Amino acid sequence: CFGVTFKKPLVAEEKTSLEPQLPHLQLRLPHLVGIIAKIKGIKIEVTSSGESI
Amino acid sequence: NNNYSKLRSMGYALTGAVQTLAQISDINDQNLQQGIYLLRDHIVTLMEATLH
Ligand SMILES: *[C@@H]1O[C@H](CO)[C@@H](O[C@@H]2O[C@H](CO)[C@@H](O)[C@H](O)[C@H]2NC(C)=O)[C@H](O)[C@H]1NC(C)=O
Repeated sequence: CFGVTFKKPLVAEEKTSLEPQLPHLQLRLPHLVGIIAKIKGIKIEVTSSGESI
Repeated sequence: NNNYSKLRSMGYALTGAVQTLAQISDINDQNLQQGIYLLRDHIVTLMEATLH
């Protein structure tokens, strides 16, 4: 209109959510509980010698 | 000095050695097993805390 140009109003997103990126250390000692559980049950068997004889 | 007598006497000695040897073997084996069990128990107890 005349010399000036008119532009439409811009709609705005109401909310934003922040989810930052985190470094991944990738440690291996955690989630190894099964090995500890296996260590718990060694179960060495010893039979008395001389009771039979 | 009967020929059977000094043989019976050696037969007496030739069995207490076996009995005592068996007893000492059992004692040693049981002690070793108890030591191993104590070591593994302490190792597990120390191992849990560092993981946590
Ligand atoms: C939290 O744990 C999850 C599951 O272990 C990890 O997600 C894995 O990440 C690796 C590396 O990018 C991928 O190869 C796997 O496919 C992912 N698995 C799943 C189920 O998503 C995640 O990386 C861990 N978070 C941190 C910060 O270490």
